Amino acid sequence: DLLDIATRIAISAIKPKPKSNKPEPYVDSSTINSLLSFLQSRRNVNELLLYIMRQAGRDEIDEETGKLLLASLKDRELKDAVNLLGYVKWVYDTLTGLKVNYNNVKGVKTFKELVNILSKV
Amino acid sequence: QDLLDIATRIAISAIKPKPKSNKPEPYVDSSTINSLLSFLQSRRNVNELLLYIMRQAGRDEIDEETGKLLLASLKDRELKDAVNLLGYVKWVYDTLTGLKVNYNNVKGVKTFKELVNILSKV
Amino acid sequence: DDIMLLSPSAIAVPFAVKMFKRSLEYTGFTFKVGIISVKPDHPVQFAYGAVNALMEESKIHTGEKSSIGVLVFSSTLASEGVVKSDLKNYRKEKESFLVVSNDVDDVERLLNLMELDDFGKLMELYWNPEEGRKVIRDKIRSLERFVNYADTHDFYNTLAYLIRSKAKSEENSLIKRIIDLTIKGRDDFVFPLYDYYFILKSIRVGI
Amino acid sequence: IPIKVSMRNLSSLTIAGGSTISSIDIPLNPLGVPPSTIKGTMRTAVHNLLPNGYTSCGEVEPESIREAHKNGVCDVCKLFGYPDSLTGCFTIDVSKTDYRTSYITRVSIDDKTQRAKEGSLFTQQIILPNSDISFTVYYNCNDERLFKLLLYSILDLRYWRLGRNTMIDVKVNNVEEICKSVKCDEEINGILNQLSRYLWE
Amino acid sequence: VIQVFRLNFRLRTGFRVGGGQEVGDNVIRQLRIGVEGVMIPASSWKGMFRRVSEIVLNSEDHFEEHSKKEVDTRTINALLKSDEKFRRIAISKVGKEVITQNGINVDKLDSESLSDLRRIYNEYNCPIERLYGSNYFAGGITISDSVIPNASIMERTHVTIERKSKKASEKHLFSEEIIDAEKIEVKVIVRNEFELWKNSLKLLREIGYFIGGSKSRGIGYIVLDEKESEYAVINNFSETPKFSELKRYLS
Amino acid sequence: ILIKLKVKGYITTQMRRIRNYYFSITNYIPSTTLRGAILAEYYNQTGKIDENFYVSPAYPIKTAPAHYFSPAKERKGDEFIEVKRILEKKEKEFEANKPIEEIMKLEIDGKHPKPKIGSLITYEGETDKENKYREFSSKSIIQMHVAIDSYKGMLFAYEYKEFDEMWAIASDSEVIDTVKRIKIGRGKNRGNKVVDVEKVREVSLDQSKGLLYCLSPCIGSLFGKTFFKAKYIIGDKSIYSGWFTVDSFSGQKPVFETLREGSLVYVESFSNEKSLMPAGLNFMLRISDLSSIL
Amino acid sequence: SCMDLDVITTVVKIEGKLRNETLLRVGKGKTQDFAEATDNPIIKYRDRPLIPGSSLKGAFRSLVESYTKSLNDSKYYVCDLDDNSCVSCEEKKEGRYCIPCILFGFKDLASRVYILD
Repeated sequence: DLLDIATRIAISAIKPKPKSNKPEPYVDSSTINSLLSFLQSRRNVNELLLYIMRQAGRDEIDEETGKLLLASLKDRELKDAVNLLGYVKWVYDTLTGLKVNYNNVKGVKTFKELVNILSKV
Repeated sequence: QDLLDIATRIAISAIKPKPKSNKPEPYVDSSTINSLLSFLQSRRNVNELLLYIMRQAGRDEIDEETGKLLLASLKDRELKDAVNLLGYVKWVYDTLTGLKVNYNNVKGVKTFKELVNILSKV
Repeated sequence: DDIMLLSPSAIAVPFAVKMFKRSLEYTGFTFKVGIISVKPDHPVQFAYGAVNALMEESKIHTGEKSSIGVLVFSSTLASEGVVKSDLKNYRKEKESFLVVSNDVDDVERLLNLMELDDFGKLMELYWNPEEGRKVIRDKIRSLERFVNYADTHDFYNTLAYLIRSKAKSEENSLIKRIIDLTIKGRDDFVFPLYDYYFILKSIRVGI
Repeated sequence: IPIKVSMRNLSSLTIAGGSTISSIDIPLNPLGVPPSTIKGTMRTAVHNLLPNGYTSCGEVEPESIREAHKNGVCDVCKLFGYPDSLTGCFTIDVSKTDYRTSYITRVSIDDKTQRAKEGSLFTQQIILPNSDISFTVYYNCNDERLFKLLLYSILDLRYWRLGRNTMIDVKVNNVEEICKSVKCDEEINGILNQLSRYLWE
Repeated sequence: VIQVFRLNFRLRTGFRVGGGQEVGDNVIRQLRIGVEGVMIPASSWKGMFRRVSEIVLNSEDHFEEHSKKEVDTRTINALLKSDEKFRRIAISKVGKEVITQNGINVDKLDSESLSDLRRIYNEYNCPIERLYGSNYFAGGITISDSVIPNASIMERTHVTIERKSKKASEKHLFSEEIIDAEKIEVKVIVRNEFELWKNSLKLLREIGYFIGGSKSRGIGYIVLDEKESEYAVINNFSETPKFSELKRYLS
Repeated sequence: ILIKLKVKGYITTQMRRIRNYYFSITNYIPSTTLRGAILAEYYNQTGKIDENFYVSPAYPIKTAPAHYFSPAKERKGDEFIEVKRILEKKEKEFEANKPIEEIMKLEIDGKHPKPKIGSLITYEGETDKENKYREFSSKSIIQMHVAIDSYKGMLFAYEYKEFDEMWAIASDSEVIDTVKRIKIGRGKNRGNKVVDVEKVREVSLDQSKGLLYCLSPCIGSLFGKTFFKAKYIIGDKSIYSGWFTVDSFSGQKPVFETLREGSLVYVESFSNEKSLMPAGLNFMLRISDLSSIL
Repeated sequence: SCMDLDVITTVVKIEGKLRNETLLRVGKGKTQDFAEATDNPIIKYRDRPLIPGSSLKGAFRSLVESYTKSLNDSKYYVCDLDDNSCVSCEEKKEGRYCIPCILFGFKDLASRVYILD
């Protein structure tokens, strides 16, 4: 469901950022918090899409992650968009806190698969 | 009984003292497990509860091993048994905190009846 | 060897405790004692049979100590068969809350903890039910709640709740003392809870 | 003629039985729901809700029952049996057991204020709602008017309290054998259809 | 005649009906079930309805427990010889020997029996007692519970502010549960087609009363609607009851 | 003929009406009550009733009333012992001039037992010649009921008994073939839980001269009608309150005290009068031991 | 006698719309309790911001207590919330009354003015 979309988006956004001297994901938690705050303040989905596009164009959001976000957040209700963004934020925070390597986590496309991976080890 | 054993294993995992702490505090706080139960109650969804506990583990607010055990236990559970398991966990954790039982006492107790044997002796 | 007494319920159990505290000192014989409490309209012969059955069942196997059994018939008639069935159903040898075979000193400690050993307090409660009912209900409400939850769930769950109640009890409170008296000093998973509840209930219904 | 009736309580149904070992203020029967409770409740409902063309003693004193039976019909009293004349008319037995249990408590709010009265707190043992109860009413006599009266009794049981003013919904799980047995009357068919499904969907 | 009602209430925010709340204080626990989850006990419904009906009637006799005046024994005898059902109630309660078919048998009477008869007279002459019943009265109203399959339970914490200095009083952290809901469905059967009942429902239509605890704190406020709720009047026992919109019955 | 009753439910028994209460008296089920139930079922089915029908009192399965030569090894316990084929090892010398006081010597070993004639005993095990037994205890409950027209006026109470599978011996008739379940108890139309009758293998027991175990509360004679004479009677007195038809007027509630069930009587001659088996009495039989249930 | 809740003479209902003038921040009892928003989020009823009834009741009670103490009248007093020896009104022989206790209730007396969310 929405959780699978959120997990795929978080995995795409957690890929290592090239030309960065320190190991870190391509995006930052500040970007996700800004996304949520902008959606809450503006209460519009098209404005959120514009924000996502500009963040992608600022060379700080992975183009694949941006494409996934735009694909998910079209013909979608505001409440559904809010829920999806919250799920994305929570999954990203979990992955950051657990320091999950992107190499062994990029191969999962289901939330249940991610849960199994985390539970096993 | 079996849920009691699961809950007491979770509780003894959670009673591990938090290192580099000024006070001999448990790794997992009462407010944390209370928040777990309340979130499960309000959000009647096992997957959302799993996401919640995963986020809490990533926040370094609950024990990594206890989070692993919780995720393994509640990986494929329904809601009715999940709320009962969380209630039992709350009960046993509160008992341990009130009784001032240290981890070295319970250590690796597997059966709830053995735990209550220890409590009766102590 | 034959003792029969029909004292009022409001004074019965403390009377038995005071009488049989020094039984070994006086006669040197341990006594098995059964105590019931039926309504006045209850038939007398069947009550006699039931109390005899209870007295026989409440026998210490070692025999070096006296035994006191208390069983209140609030809204149920009493007979020997009913007593036997109830003892075979609820009371057991591994995980039970109805000890029946209760040592006298345990009841004495319970009364001391409840401040009911003194005859002056008992009579003050007895002669004035207006305050007596309130006082005894205040003393018995927590134990009644514990027994209620015991009736709700099984042995393990009840014991877990009892331990939780002991944990969440401020210092110098009565609940912790009662729970400690109930739990500590019990070898098997046999704990006098129904016994203590009925001991309190005898005085409760006595007024 | 067996009547396989299934009843499901619409609220927290409870009755007070008794036990030497009990602590709850409101006890429960050890076996569950006894046939006596159902029979007495049904008789009460019939007397209070009497269908047209019938007579009810509506008496508790057996001497009063005899005095009413001085004329000697009491259709309801015939259906439920004379005190000392007929052996019996019908029987009720309950097979299902092992109901769910939970302890609740109630208070009594003060009138002058809106706070609970100090010391008016009492507990109550209840059976969880939406629990199915099945019992069979074996009518052994040979009469059609009395059988119709019994059917009206079962129907009126629906609009009636059963224990602590707890609402109930009676359902009949047999219309085929009832019609096949005897007297598949249009009125009988209508009332049986009415009793075939719950009042509340 | 039997009047059947299926009331629905569009309560603002949520409600809370607690029970037991364990020990140790701390949070406030709303009563559970174990299987069905949460529910509102029928006794609470009956209490709320009695309060609303008492407000509607505004009877001074009911306010003083119907113990404010001395009822002449001649009036009691007149009612006993005039009302068959009242005579039957009195005989079933105080005893056939005490009260004969015709007469009061003053010689066998005493203080407590006379007090019981006077109380029975007063309560039988009160619409509220005739509807909701009494210690000896039959009753007249049956209310089911409102068990909800939904179990959405959120926690609304609270803190006390020191008046002398506006800060949290580090003495306790009050925590209160709350059951959010939008439509509470309760089935009510009334066996007394009383204009008092209609007036009570009418009062609930516009003003609306509270249900559950902490009603002073915005927790629990129901208002009866005339759209989802439906009723049914039963006078014949040979016809299937028909439900219709509550507006026709109430408006 | 043997019958089986899969009761496994709460039923009533001999009641002792007190004020308005009712109490259980007999831990077993008396033949008269059973016979009344089985005949009431026949009446319901057809209405044509027969008085030539006799049925032994039912007892809990694998149980039996106690006799004198089956005492309890403990003065307060419930463990009963007896010698295999005791009645063959007993009796026998009754033909000879052997003193009865010497015959009833129960001191097989030190601390000789004390018997309790007429108690429900359950077979336990072999244990060489002395067979192990245990007294039977049943489950009882109290069912009290209120009296209303909405408002209470009176009060009543009852005492039910729980039973397992029941066994009894009846008369070879089509009655048992055509009857399957019998309402039994004080309140037949109120309080029954589950009842049924199962037919099983035919039983052929012989009644003739010699020591006989009186299963029913036997009576030697009534109204001068001599049924049998006994050399020595070992047992206890009982009180009988039952039913019997004498064809013409009257014929209910004849009260005549009798011998307690399980009494041991050495009858040496009988008579050919109207047998009292249909009256629920005189169900004696020759047995080797209590293992005759097999 | 201020315990007249048994007899209800009149009931008045005040319905209106509350519009904040400044940046209204909800109480946020969800202290460090995130649900679906960043950091500590304000409380809301199904994603709809909600002013707690308890908060309004507390503010109103504080204002009423301030007014009553400003009255400086012997007949009208305010008792501490933690005190259990306070009473609402005293009918000793003219009496004393507690205005906040009359309005929003106390331990001894329930409230008379209900405030919704």
